[PDB]
Order: sequence, then structure tokens, then C-alpha cells
Amino acid sequence: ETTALVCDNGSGLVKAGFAGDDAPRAVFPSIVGRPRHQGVMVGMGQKDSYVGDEAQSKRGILTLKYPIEHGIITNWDDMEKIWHHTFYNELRVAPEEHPTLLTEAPLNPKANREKMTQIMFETFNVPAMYVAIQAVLSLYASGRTTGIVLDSGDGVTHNVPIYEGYALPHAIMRLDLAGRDLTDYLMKILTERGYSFVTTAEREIVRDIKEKLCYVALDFENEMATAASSSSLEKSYELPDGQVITIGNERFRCPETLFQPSFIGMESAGIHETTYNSIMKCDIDIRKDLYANNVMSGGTTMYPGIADRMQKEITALAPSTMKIKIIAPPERKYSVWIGGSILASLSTFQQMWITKQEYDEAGPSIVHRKC
Amino acid sequence: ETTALVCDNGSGLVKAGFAGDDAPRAVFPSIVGRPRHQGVMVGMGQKDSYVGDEAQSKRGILTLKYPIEHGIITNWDDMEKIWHHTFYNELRVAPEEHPTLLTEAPLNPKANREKMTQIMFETFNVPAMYVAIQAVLSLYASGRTTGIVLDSGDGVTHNVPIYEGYALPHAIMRLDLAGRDLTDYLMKILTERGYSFVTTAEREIVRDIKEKLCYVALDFENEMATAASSSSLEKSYELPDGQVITIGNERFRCPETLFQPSFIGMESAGIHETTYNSIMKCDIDIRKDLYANNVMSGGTTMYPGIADRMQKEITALAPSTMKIKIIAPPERKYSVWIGGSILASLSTFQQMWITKQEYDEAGPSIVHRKC
Amino acid sequence: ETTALVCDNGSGLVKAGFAGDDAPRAVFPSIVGRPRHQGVMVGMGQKDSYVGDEAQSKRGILTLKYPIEHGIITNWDDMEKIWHHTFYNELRVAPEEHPTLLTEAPLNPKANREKMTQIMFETFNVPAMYVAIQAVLSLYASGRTTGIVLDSGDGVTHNVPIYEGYALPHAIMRLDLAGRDLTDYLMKILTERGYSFVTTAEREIVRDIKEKLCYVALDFENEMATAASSSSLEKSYELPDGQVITIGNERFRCPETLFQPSFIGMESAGIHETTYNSIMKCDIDIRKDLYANNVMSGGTTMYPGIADRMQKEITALAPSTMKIKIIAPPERKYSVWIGGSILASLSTFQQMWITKQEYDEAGPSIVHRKC
Amino acid sequence: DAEVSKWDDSGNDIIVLAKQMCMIMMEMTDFTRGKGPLKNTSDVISAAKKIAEAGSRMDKLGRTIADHCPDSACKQDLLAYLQRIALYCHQLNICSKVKAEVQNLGGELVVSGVDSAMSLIQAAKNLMNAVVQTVKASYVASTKYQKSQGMASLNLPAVSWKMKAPEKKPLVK
Ligand SMILES: Nc1ncnc2c1ncn2[C@@H]1O[C@H](COP(=O)(O)OP(=O)(O)O)[C@@H](O)[C@H]1O
Ligand SMILES: Nc1ncnc2c1ncn2[C@@H]1O[C@H](COP(=O)(O)OP(=O)(O)O)[C@@H](O)[C@H]1O
Ligand SMILES: Nc1ncnc2c1ncn2[C@@H]1O[C@H](COP(=O)(O)OP(=O)(O)O)[C@@H](O)[C@H]1O
Ligand SMILES: [Mg+2]
Ligand SMILES: [Mg+2]
Ligand SMILES: [Mg+2]
Repeated sequence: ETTALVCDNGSGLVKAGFAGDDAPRAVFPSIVGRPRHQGVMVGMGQKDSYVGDEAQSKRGILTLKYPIEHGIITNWDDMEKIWHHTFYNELRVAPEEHPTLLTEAPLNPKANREKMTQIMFETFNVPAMYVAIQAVLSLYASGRTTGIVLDSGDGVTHNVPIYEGYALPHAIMRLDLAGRDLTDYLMKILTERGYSFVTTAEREIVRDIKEKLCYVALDFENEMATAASSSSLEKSYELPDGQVITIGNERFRCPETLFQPSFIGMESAGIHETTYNSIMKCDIDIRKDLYANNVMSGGTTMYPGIADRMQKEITALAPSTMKIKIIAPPERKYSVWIGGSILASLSTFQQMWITKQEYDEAGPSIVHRKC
Repeated sequence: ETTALVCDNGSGLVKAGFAGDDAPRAVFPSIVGRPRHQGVMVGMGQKDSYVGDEAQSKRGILTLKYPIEHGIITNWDDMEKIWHHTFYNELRVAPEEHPTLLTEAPLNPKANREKMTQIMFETFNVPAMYVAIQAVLSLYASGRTTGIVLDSGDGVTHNVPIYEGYALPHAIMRLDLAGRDLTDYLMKILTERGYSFVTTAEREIVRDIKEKLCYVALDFENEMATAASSSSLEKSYELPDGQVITIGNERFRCPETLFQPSFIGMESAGIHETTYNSIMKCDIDIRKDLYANNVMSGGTTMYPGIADRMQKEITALAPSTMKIKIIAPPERKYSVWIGGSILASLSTFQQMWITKQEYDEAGPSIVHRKC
Repeated sequence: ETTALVCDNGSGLVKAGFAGDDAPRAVFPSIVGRPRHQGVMVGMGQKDSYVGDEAQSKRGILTLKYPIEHGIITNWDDMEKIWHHTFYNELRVAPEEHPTLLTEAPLNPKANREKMTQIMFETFNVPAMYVAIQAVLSLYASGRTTGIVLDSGDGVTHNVPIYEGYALPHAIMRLDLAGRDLTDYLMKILTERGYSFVTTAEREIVRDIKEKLCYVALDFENEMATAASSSSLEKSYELPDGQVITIGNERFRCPETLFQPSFIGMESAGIHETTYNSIMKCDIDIRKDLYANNVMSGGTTMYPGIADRMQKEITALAPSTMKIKIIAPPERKYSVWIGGSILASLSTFQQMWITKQEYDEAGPSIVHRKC
Repeated sequence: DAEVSKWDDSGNDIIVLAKQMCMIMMEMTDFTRGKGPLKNTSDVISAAKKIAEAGSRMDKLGRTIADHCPDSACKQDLLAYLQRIALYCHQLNICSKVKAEVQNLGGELVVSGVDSAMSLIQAAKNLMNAVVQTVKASYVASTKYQKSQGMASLNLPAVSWKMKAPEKKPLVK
């Protein structure tokens, strides 16, 4: 009765569904495209915004905007179009009778979740609401209560170290390098062969390139010496207009900026010594249980060979007696949602919602106290 | 039938069991830890106090406190959580049908056993009770009736000289320097090599260092001259995260403050000339029997070479014709308990308990007259 | 004739000058920056290290490293570049004919001053040397011989209680929470308003924020209730590109971690019950002369309202008849240097140097005996 | 651990229930070394949905004792472990449907036995470690408040719990 909704509204992809299930009912990209050309036929027009899946079948006449950049909602009029699309047009539910479980990255602005609270209560009129952290929900879905979670998505990657249900907020690190900064590095790195992708609708083609041909080399300075001696690493890809491109050493140079972020001009360290500098800011008694429970979540952690590369780079930093086990589940793209369906369908969680009656005695500043 | 309990509740460790046996049934640390981090998972919480052995497997998220400091119970709400833990949760007995034999250091405040006699009667409802001195119980466990008892625990050390079962109260000396003040000197002495242990969960690591690597030198100013010429004394210890530390001449400089308490800024004399000053405050006719029966008890008297060193120093103070024998049994950590199970299981002792009806005619001041 | 040098080489700032003066001749930051970008113009290059003041005008193309972290010199090749810069390029002296007075924190590793002695004698070839403690030299600069010195710098804070020229080493407490750990808390606390400072050249902008807008609240839980009711506490700051940021209750939440160190994740107590717990470890006869002479030194003790706050917090712990006077001079940033110029220019001090002749019979271990 | 092995099978309802759950957990423990009746991953999922049902009945039995306690100062150590087994069986129900669909969609080659079914063993080891504290916190609340009206109606004497006194600690070494 009154099954809750779990809407993980990440950057780049929106995953929604019902609480208590094991798979999302709605996975569509988080874009709102508007037409940029001149309409000549009468009737084609009077429709100035395509949201989600029909803005990628009809791209090529649209300019595609992302409302969430770096985990922060930049466009508050286009984010209401995606929430209106994912309730009525995509899930086919009425939000007046279901409580929703939203999802936010750590270390975001406090006025980002202050306006998600205002929108769901004064526009969609949900009975109850709750805003959770991403990397705490990918420990629910992993069968653990202790561990350190590297959650690499599209806007941000962050580490949250948790020991026996107790989080250490002084050791939560956050990078703004993520998967969308590997798409924009692949557009620049492909111009050395002649292929120039420019437009916003041509960035979705080079995004589909990195999901199919890109991988992580276990030894980078050796792999660049065998990518030039022979041509056994090259693979071909067919564009939507029939042209065939050929990619050589740009298959592993694109996910290598997660481990060497000096390729994009960032001064920060890689993701292998960000997940280690946050272990070494935890207390000494719990470091043996974080080396062995190293949960990897999110979509950008799905390259072939990102687990065997990351075990190589923490064992070179950790002491030689610790064993290091990296937990990469096969379904780790939807791990943040599955732990959201676990938490919202819980028997002891049902007194932790922010009810609509509670929203009147406070303002939108109640979400900081209750979450 | 109605076998008595013997709860030797010192600082640092709680040893309990049944009267008449030869070994305690329950040895656990005397700490009550409370969580200091932020709990994120629902369910992981609502448990705000961990007592005993389960607060040392889960340290690293807790702040560990000791309810007994220097032999005096400072926290009377955390001391009830340890007595509730050692009756129901650790010994699995009911206190309403067993009389208990508690244990207290000499020269303590009189409102320390006036409140132990109130909690055992009005909260745990024991039928009978008795409070014994620590160093009079470690003469039963050696098979003697004469002797001088050095009982070095975790809070205090004290010498009680006893001849033919008659104690001399004017010659009882007490130091407040004990095993906990050697741990806090080992944290300060280890900063000279770079290792900084700070937190309350990091003091249990430097306490496990001194139980493994520390030893008493037979001649201090000769051993300090060979620790600098070579590295023949350095031994390695492995921290809980896998780091290996190396300790050289801090192995014997830590138990040397028992013999030279000017290292920690105390004015008083060492344990070798505070057990001789209490001999020389006795009668002259019984000094020959105290020089030969020098009982050593407590856990802090278990360093390798504290019997060979202390015999060297009292010989240099006593006259040259008296023989000096120091009795250090191999089971001397539990000598105060073994004499507690001897005294409480005696046939003559059974008319010396403080019954519950005797607590009703008097107040809590009954314990001062009967003990 | 042969006037001595006094180099107070703290973390974060280097103050140098001549002994006998009233002000330092050289105050520059202790950073060594190396370029991280790609040089295209020929000639503009071949300079891989900028030290001191020209590594802050030229930041934005550099990566700024600090060679001293927590009072301990971590990089011994970057520290030789700052001593070479402060003798020749900044003071314009020849170190072969001036004795230098260095300066070290208490409770440091013993191989820290064993390598300052090796470098100053075998590389810079000074005639004499002496290494003094920081918090004793800030008693010369106050005209006192009794008192307790809180010396809050950039790496460490420490209390040294001194009564009539006699120090009590068992009551010297040392924290690792200092001014650099309030910069790194201000970077995390400013992400709640949207501003994200990441790079090492962007940590110097948020360090100049806390030197201009940060203050200490007299009552923290009252000021946090009037920071939310109105906007009378907010002040604007202009970034180096012209952007204007607005800071509200992050003005007093940043120096509040000195009095509540549980904000940054540390367990240890504040600076108001570290300067009181070290008073209560001295003798009872000298406690009345330490409550009245409470010297505050260092740069982190220069927030507006840290003297009126700290009198409020020790009078709530001390007995109600002892009067408490906290002595914060207006020039307390350079108090450790001024006492260095007082001590090195003394007539009695001139037989306490470590001359180069004395360095040859011993090793670098002479500095432990003569200091 | 070996504390459950020291209990007798002729006890009351809670002891005989916590003896069956350790027999299921011992079938998943040796699967990490491959010496059990559960051969592949498809039997670990059927056992994890079995230990999540038996563990969901001790939440029922543990709450018939928690409400009969007279004052609220003694059940705080009992409700703290009853809320942990509410979470550890909800993870075992949902993360067994998730690992059944991954085994069904991608085939049997995606799961690898060891290092793939360890997400169910780790969530079941934490259920067993939080159900032996639920026996021990319910044994205390059933004998400390035995003479009160309401607790005697459950018919749980101190002799029904078959837990013995612990062993003697070693004196040396
Ligand atoms: N096979 C793949 N290889 C590399 N990156 C991938 C792959 N599949 C998806 N991604 C990346 O994962 C991101 C989308 O997955 P997800 O982490 O759920 O996104 P978000 O957190 O933005 O909702 C995109 O940046 C996409 O490029
Ligand atoms: N093997 C050992 N070697 C050296 N010191 C020890 C050893 N075992 C214990 N200690 C020290 O003595 C203490 C044990 O004293 P104990 O008799 O248990 O104290 P209490 O009187 O409080 O029960 C430990 O906390 C430690 O400081
Ligand atoms: N007005 C100010 N308010 C707050 N902090 C200040 C102020 N001026 C300087 N500081 C801090 O003082 C430190 C530098 O002064 P100092 O104590 O001499 O440094 P160090 O001990 O590292 O040489 C830095 O941490 C700086 O942020
Ligand atoms: Mg995500
Ligand atoms: Mg004792
Ligand atoms: Mg300084």
C-alpha cells in the first residue's frame, strides 16, 4: 500500500522506479532539447522542448542541454520538465499519493536540496520526501555495512568511508572530474586523426564511442609502446551516417585521466590516491576493514580493466601485509538505485520521511536537520 | 550450594568468577565506550554504550573512558554498566542469590566503599557483601602469613607489611604511579622517533606495545650506553594498519620510571626505596622476616627482569647480613583474585559477611566497622 | 661585531633578521613552487623552482608545496632552498661569518634538529649554532619569567608552563590543530554556498579570506541563532578575477574548531581546556601565578575576539577566586622572533652556542645535550 | 562462532531457532573454501532467502519479550539489536532477487561462485552476529524481570535457556 518512488536523478541519466523492486522501471537520459532550425511545414512546431528519449531520436535538429552539471542543478526550469516527464509520461503514476526518495551527491550547495524540497511539495504535492547521499546507498545494495565507496558517475566522483554504519565526514573527498570530462577529452583527442565532432548532438556519438571501445590499460607506459609498434589495438566504429572511423591508442588514453588528471589540466590526484588519502584520514583501527571492502559504484567504473588496474595502484601505496579486495559488482551502474529501493521499503525507515505537515512548521530548511 | 562471587574490579581490568576455583571466569577491560561519529545507516545506532570486550573490537568509532582512575571510582553511572555486564552478560548468574566479595585498594576515600555497599544492596540486591584490601588478599595466594606485599596494578601501587597475620597500618605506603602512568609516558617518549599516538583508541595500541617489548634493565646507565653504540636492542612492532615501527632504547626507559619517578615529574621515591622505607617503619624484631618474604603482585610487576632488578636495589640499602628473597609467582597477575576465592570459600569466614538485614539497622557506614 | 642571525623558520612563514633589533628584516612565505604547465616560448623557462615571494606573484602556473608540515620538515631538499634564499637573496649576508639561532617546536622528532645541525654546519658553514624552543622565546618578548604560553602557529599549538625560569616538561601539551587546519576547514565549509576552491594556488585565496573576515564568537550557540534570523553578519570579499563572494556564518564557524576540535574530526579537547589541563598538572603553589600570566603568541591567536572568548572559558573551569588575565600583545605574531633577538644578543648567552669546533668531537647528537 | 555450538538443542523456542540459523550459515561459510552442500551460486541464493525468513521470525519472538518488560531502561539493549536484524534480512531479500536476475540475464558465466556470492555471505555473517546478541539480550531481560507480571506468562524460566557458565581463563601464557 502506497509504494514509494525512488528517483535517482543523476547527471546524464535518470533512473526511477518503485521501492521494494530490484530494477528501475525508467532509464532515460537527462537532456531537454529545443529545436534550432526553421520549421517550414505548418503543424511541425508548437512543441519547443523534447525531454529524455525523444530528444535523442530527434537530435540533429535540436540543441541538447544538460540541466545538472557537476551534480548541481543549474537550470531550475528544465529540471521541472524532467521530473514532470518521469512521473506522468514515463512511470505513469500520480505523485499526490506516493512519497519519493530523491538522491544527492555529498558536499553540494545547501541551496540545491533546499529547492528540491520546495518543488516536490509546492508543485508536485508529494505526501512525503527524503533526500539521501549517493555513496551511502551503494553500501545498502552491496550487502555490507563497512567499506569505502568510490562512486564514479557523470558529474562527480566521491569517496565516503563507512565503518559499521558510522560515517566519517572529515574523510569524504570529492572530485569534479567524472565521465562527462572523459567525453570532452575524447572530442579533443580524436582531432589528431582528423575526426572533428563539434555540436551538442555530435557529443552523444563520441559518448557512445567511449562506452564501446574504451578500456583501461594495466600498465600505461608499456601499452603506449605496443600501440605504436603494431596495429593490434585498433578497432573500427561506424558513425550514424555510414562513415567508419578507426581508433588506436585513444582507447586507453581516455580513461587514463582518472588516474592521471594532469591530462585535462587539473592539479588533483588520481582516483587511486584519492581512495587512499581518504583511508589514511580515517582512524588506524578501522583501516584494515576499509582495505578489504572497497566498493566501486556508478557508471564510469564500468571500463574493462578498472578493477585490475586499481588493485595494482593501491597495493603499491598500502603496506605490504594488508590484503586489498575491490568489490566491483556486475550491476554496479544501478547500485545507487537498488540501495534506494532497499532503504525506502524498510520497516524501520517509515518514521524518517519529511512529511508535508512537517514542511509547514518549518521552511525548506527542514531537510538539513532531518537528513 | 550458594557459591559466592568474587569481583576484583581494579582499574584497567575486571576479573570475576566463583569462590573456590583456581582461575577467573571473566577477564575483560574496564572501559565504557560511546560513539563519536555520525551514523548514516538506519538501525546502525540506538546503542550508545559499549562495555568491556565489545568496546575494543569496535574502537576506532568510539571514545573510550575509564570509570576508575587511581583506584577511585570517578563515574558512578558507567561503573554500574560494568557491574551489570559482569553479572548478567559475562558470568550469566543472578546476583539475588549469590553473595559477592568486592575488592578495594588501601588508603582510599571512605565514600568509595560507602557507595559500593549501596549499589550492591539497593540495585543488584545481593544477600551479603564484603570489601577486602587488595594486598592482604595476595598473601593468601602465596601460602604465607608474613611478608610485605608490593601490589602494582593499573591505578596505584601500595606496600602492606604483614607479620603473623597482624597488619601494621602505620607502615602502609601508597603511590599513585602505576601502569597507566607508564603508558602515558610511552606516548610522550615515542614522539622522539616520529610516531604520534593521540586518541583514546590509540592509547590501547601503545599499551599493547609495553606488554610485548618493554623490559626492566638491570643497570640503567650501562644499558643506555650500549643502546647507542649498536642496534642490538631494537625490536619491531606492527601497527593495526600494517605499519611497522621500531623502538630502541624506549624499551627500558618506560619501566624505569617505577624506580626513578622524577622522569614524570613526581617528587616521590622509586618502588625499591618505598618498600624499604616501609620495612624500616616496622618493629626491629620483625624486619628479618620481611626481608626474606617480599611478595610481588599485580600486572605491572610482570616486566622481564623486575625481580632481578629489585633484588639488586634493596640489597644495596639493607644491611649486608640480612638475606633478601623476592617472591614473584608466575601467576602474579591474578594473585589478588586467587586469595579472594580462598577467603570467600573459607569455613571461618562465613560469619563475617555483611548481611542485608545488617544494612537496614545501620546505614552505608556498616562497611567501615566490619571491614 | 659579528652580530648573530635569528631565523624563526616556522611552518607557513619564515621570519629572519639580525639579533638585537626590534623587527625582522625578511618575512616571506615558506613555499617552493614548481611549474606544472607547458612552456612554449624559448627562454621563458629553465627555472624549475620559485621560492618565497615570487612563488605567490607567479602562482597560477605553479604547484605550491610546503616543506614543513605540522612543525616537522618533510622535504629536506626544498628546505635547503629556503635557507639559501633567506641568507643570500633576502638578507644579503654571508653565513660563513654569522652564528645563527634556529627555532623548533617542543615534542618534535629528535632527527629533526639532528639534520638542521648537519645542514647548517656542512653546507652553509656557520661558525656557531643554537636551537631554541618556540614558547620559551615568547616569554622573553613579554617581559616575563613566569607564565604559561599558548603558541598557536600554522603547524602546531603548544602550551609550555614556566615558573621563574624553570620549565615543567611533564605539563607541556602539544596539539596538531593549527592555522593550516582551519584553512582546509574553510575550503570544505565554503562549498555549502557554491564556491569550490581546489588547487594549491586556490588555497592561498581562502587563506586570505580567513585573515580578513574571520572572527571568534563570544557565545557560539547565540551567534548561530542571530546569523540565521538576519543578514547583519555577512561580508563580501572580491576574488582575484573580480568575482564577489558572500560569507555568512562561516566567519565564526572556522575559528570555532580551536575550541571545539570535533568539527574537523579530532577527538582531543579545545585550546581552552588544554591550557587548563596543563595548569592542573603543575604544582599547587604555582597555579596562582600561571592563571594571571597567560601569554598568547603566534599568528593564529590574532582573530578579533580570541582573548575575550578565552577568558570566558577558563573562568568557567578555574576556581571562582583566582583572577585570570590573558596577555595578548598587539605584536604577538612576531613574539617568537623578538625573544630570539633578545636571547642571541645577551651577554650571558655567548658561551652557550654550539661552535664548529665542538661539532667535530661529537656527531649531530651534540644538539640534544647543549639544548 | 563456537558460542552457538555450546548451546543445547532441547531449549526453548529462541534457542532452537538460533541453532538452525547457524546450521544454514555454516553451509555458506565453507562455500568460500568449497566444502559444503551448496555447490554453485544458485544454491546460495536459495539458502540466503531461507536464513532471511528464519531471521525474520526472531524479530517476532524478540518483540514478545520487549513489550512485557515493565520499565524502558532495560529494553534499550534489546530493541537496538531487533532493529539490526530488520535491516539485515531486508538486504538478504532484495540482494538475492538482484543476484538472481544477473544470473538469469547474463547467464551462469557472470557469477563465479567465490568472490561473487560474497555479497550474500557478508550480509548473512552480520545477521548471525546480530542474532546471537539478540539471544543474549533477551536472556537477560527474561531472568532479571522474571517475577514481574507479564513475563511469567511467556513461560520462560532461567532453566529453559541452556547457556552454561563460561570456562576458566588461563593463568599463564
Ligand atoms: N561501458 C561504459 N564504459 C564507460 N563509461 C560508461 C559505460 N557505460 C556508461 N558509462 C558512463 O556512465 C555515465 C552514466 O552512468 P551513471 O553513472 O548512472 O550516470 P549519472 O551518475 O550521471 O546518472 C556516463 O558518463 C557514461 O558515459
Ligand atoms: N606482560 C606485561 N608486561 C608489562 N606490563 C604489563 C603486562 N601485562 C599488563 N601490564 C600492565 O599492567 C596492567 C595490568 O594490571 P592489572 O593487575 O590488570 O590492573 P588492575 O589492578 O586494574 O586489575 C596493564 O594495563 C599494563 O599497563
Ligand atoms: N589576522 C589573522 N587572522 C587569523 N589567522 C591569521 C591572521 N594572520 C595570520 N594568521 C595565520 O597565522 C599563520 C601564520 O602566522 P605564524 O603563526 O607566524 O605562522 P607559522 O607559525 O607557521 O610561521 C597562518 O596560519 C595564518 O593563516
Ligand atoms: Mg550516480
Ligand atoms: Mg589490582
Ligand atoms: Mg611560530
